Amino acid sequence: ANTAFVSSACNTQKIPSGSPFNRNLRAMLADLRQNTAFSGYDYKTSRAGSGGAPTAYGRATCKQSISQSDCTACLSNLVNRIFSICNNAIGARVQLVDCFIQYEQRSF
Repeated sequence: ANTAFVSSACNTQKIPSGSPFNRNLRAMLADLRQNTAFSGYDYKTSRAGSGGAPTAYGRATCKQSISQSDCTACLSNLVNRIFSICNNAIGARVQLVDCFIQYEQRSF
């Protein structure tokens, strides 16, 4: 998939070192990545926090014109960069040419 970078908006506030929100966030993001191409190329999900971490609320979309396998390839690629693109923010939007991930500690 075209993985080239297009746009981002980041949260000015970052996830604390060792914070438990890292785990539910990434269980969350794992669902997006696994399930998006098979749930309409645009799909939302959420994971509750443990140990005082807020719920993680997520969204992922994919360019309707790419294959399902190609779509999970773009999302995996994006999950790999989104943490760099926004410096461990507690919230982020990142758009790649063929796919998009949003995540927040609040439903959106």
